[PDB]
Amino acid sequence: SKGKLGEKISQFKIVEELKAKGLYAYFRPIQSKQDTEVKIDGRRVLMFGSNSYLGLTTDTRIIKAAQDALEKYGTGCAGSRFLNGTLDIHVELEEKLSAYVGKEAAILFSTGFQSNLGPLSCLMGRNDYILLDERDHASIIDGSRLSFSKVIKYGHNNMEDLRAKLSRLPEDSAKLICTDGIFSMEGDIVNLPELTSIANEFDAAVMVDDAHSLGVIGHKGAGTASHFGLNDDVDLIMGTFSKSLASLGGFVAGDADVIDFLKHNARSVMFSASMTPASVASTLKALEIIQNEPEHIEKLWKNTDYAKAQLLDHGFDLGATESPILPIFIRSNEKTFWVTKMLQDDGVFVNPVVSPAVPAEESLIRFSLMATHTYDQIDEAIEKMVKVFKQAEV
Amino acid sequence: SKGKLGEKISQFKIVEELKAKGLYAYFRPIQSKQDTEVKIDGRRVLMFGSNSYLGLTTDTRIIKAAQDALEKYGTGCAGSRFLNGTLDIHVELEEKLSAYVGKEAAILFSTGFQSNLGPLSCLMGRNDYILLDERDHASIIDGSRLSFSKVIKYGHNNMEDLRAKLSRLPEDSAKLICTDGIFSMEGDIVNLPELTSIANEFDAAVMVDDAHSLGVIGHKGAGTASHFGLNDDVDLIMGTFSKSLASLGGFVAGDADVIDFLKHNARSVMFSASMTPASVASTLKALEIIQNEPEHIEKLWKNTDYAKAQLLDHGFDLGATESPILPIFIRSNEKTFWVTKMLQDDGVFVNPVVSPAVPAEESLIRFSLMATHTYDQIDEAIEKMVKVFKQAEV
Ligand SMILES: Cc1ncc(COP(=O)(O)O)c(CN[C@@H](CO)C(=O)O)c1O
Ligand SMILES: Cc1ncc(COP(=O)(O)O)c(CN[C@@H](CO)C(=O)O)c1O
Repeated sequence: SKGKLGEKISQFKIVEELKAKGLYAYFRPIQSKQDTEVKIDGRRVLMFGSNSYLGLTTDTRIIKAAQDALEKYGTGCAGSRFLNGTLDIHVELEEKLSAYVGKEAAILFSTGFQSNLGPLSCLMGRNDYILLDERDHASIIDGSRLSFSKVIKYGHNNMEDLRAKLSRLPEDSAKLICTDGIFSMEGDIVNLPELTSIANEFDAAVMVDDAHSLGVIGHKGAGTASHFGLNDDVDLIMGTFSKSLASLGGFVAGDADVIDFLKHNARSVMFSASMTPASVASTLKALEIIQNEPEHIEKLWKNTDYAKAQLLDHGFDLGATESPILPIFIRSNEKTFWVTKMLQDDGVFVNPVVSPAVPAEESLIRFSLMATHTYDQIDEAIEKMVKVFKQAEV
Repeated sequence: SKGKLGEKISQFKIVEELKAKGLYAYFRPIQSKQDTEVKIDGRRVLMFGSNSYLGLTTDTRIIKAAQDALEKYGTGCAGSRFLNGTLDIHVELEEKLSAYVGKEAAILFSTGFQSNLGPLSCLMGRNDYILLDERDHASIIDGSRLSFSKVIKYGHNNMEDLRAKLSRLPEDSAKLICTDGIFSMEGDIVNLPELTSIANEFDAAVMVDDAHSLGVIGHKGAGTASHFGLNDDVDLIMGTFSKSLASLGGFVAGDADVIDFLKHNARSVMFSASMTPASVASTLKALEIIQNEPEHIEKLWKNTDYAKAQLLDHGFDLGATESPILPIFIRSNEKTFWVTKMLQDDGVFVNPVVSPAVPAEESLIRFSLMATHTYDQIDEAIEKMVKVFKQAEV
C-alpha cells in the first residue's frame, strides 16, 4: 500500500526541478565503450568523469580474455563462492592479487562495495570499535553500520583526533581503523605513516580501501601500503576491479587465518553470487598488463601532471589532490549544476559534487584523467571549461 | 596491528576441524561451466546445488549476446549508473523488466544483494518501521540494518504475528513489509494474499524479493505477485539475475516516482559501479528466452515433480517446499557434513545447511533442480543419496 510511502518521497524535488530547468545530467545514457570519447545522443563527448584510470576497458586483449572465459565457463556461476560458485579462475585471481599486494591470501567479492561490507560487518563485534575517517567512502560507513560494534568517526586525516578517540576506549576491546587510501572527492592520500604509528601503539587493526590507489600509486600500481613502504603495518588491503582493472568486483587481502575467517563469516560473500567468469578473466588480464607494461601508469601521471599544471595556469581553484582526480571548486550548487550541463552540451563530461553530499560553498566538479587521454583532448576540455566558467561567472 | 584481531578470530575452529577430518566441501573449485555436470579435480560431478533453475548459463545464444556486448562496449563501465556508468542497454533492460513484472519503472543494481540494500536502506527512516519475515534472506536483514528505521521481525509466514506487531505501531509512521517470495532454505512460498490484506489495512508498503521466484513461478516466470494475481498490492518487486537469468545483478521495479527516489537516494546504486555490459546483454537475452520458449519452465517443473515424488517414495524427510528446492532433513550437523562430503566423493553435489545458521535438529541438504537435468541424472543422484544415507545411518 502507498499512502505513507508517497509521503516519505514527497519532499524529494531536486531531480524534478533539474529536469524541468533542462539541467539534469545524471544517468546520462552512453551508447559506446567507456573511452576518452563516448557517444551520447549520437554525438561524441570527451570523458573526464571516469574511474578507468588506465583506459583498459577497451584493450582488445582484455576483451578477448573475457570472451574466451564466456566460451569456456558460460555467463554466470549461479551461486555463492561458499557453495557452487567457485571456479579455478577465482582461486587463481586470489593468488595473483595476494602476490601483487604482498599478502598471504585474498577473498573476492562480486563488487567493490560488498568487499568493504564483508570485513567491516564481521570482525569487530559487541564491545569492540571501528574508527573511520569522516570522508570514508559510503561502502565503509555502510559496512560499519552492519557490524555490532561502536563506530566512531575521526576528522579527515586528523591524526590527533584519531589518537584522542582511541586513547579513551577500554584497553580490553578490539579496534579496527578503516580508511580510504586515495579519497575520491578531493583526490588526497591518507597519512598512512602516522595512522599506522597510532594503530601500533593501541594494537588496532588497519584496513585500507585502495579503490582509487590500485593501478595509480605504489610500485607497479600495488597501492597505498606499497606507496609508503608500510605493507607490514596494514592488516587488510581492500581493492576494487571497477576502476584501473576495468572490470567489476573487488577483494580483501591479508593473513591467511583472517582471510579464512572472513570467507566463512562475511555475509556479503556467503550470501551473494560469485563474480562472472568474464569479469574474473578481464581482471586477471588487466592485472598482468598493469605490471608488465609500465607505460600505462607512466602516461596516466604525464596526463595528470599536464592537466593539473594547465588548470592552475588558468587560475582554477583546485582541491588538495595527490592523484589523477582533479577537483575544481565552484562553491555554488546552482553554478555546479549549470557548469556540468553546459559542459555536457559542449561535448565535455565531468562529475558534479553538490549538497546534500557537501556544503554549497564546497561544491565542485571532478575532472579525472585516463592514461589514454591525449594532451589535445585535455586542451579541448580545459578551453571549454574556461569558456563555461566565464559564461557562468564562477 | 594484529593482537586483538587474532583474539577475535581465535574461536572460529569449524573450518580447521572439517579440513583436518577430510570433510571440508566449501569453495569447491569447479573447472567447467555451471551445468548439470561440472568438473572438479578433473572428475565429473552431478550438480544438484545450483540456482541456475533454467540451465541457461550454457545457452550459446546468451554467451554470444554477452561476447557481442564485450566487443561493442568493453569490459566495464568504470563508474556508478548515477554518473558515467549508464549505457543505453542498462535503460533497455530496465524497460524490459518493468514490462515483465508489470510495473512503471525499474533500477538495476550490480548484485542481487545490493538490490535489497537499496530500498531497505533509504525509504523508511527515523520514526518509521520495517517488518521482516524472520527467515528473510541475509541481504534483506542487512539492508534493514542500514536504514535509520526500527526493524521488527515476525514469525515465519505468521500472519497473526505480523498483524499484531503492525497493530501496535503508531498510526503516524510509515511501515514497509519485506518478504522473500520463495524462501530458499525450505523452498516455501510467502502467504502473499494474507500479507497484502494486512498491509492494505495498515497502509504498509509491500516489497517482495523474487530471487528464487523469477523464471520459476508466475505467468512466463514473472514471479510471486504474478503467481497470486497481486501485482496491484505489491509496491516493489525486487529480483536477481544470478539464478534463472544466468547472469549477475538485480533490480527493483515499481512506480516511477518511487523508483526515481531510489535511483537518486540508494547508496548501493549511487556509490557502486554499474553492471558489466556482458551481464546486461546476458540478462536481456535470458529474459527473452524465458518468455519466448515455455519449454524451459515446463521442464524445470517436470524434473521437480519427478525428483520430489522419487525422494518421497524412498522415504526421505522433505521440508515444506513449493519450488524446485528440495530440502532433505538430516537433523545432525556431523551427519550433514559427512553426507555432503560422501556425496561429493561419489560425484553428487548438494549444499549443506548446518549450525549456527539453523539448529542441529533442523540441519539438511538442499537438492535443487535445473530444467536441463535428465531423469537419468536425477535417478543416479537419488540412488547415491540412498546409499550414503544408509552408510551414515541417518
Ligand atoms: C532471496 C535472495 N535474495 C537476494 C539474494 C542476493 O542475490 P545475489 O546472489 O545475486 O547477490 C539471494 C542470494 N542467494 C544465494 C546467492 O546467489 C545465496 O547463497 O544466498 C537470495 O537467495
Ligand atoms: C573508495 C571506494 N571504495 C569502494 C567503492 C565501491 O566499489 P564498486 O563501485 O566497485 O562497488 C568505491 C566506488 N566508487 C565509485 C563507483 O565505482 C563511486 O561512484 O562511489 C570507492 O570509490
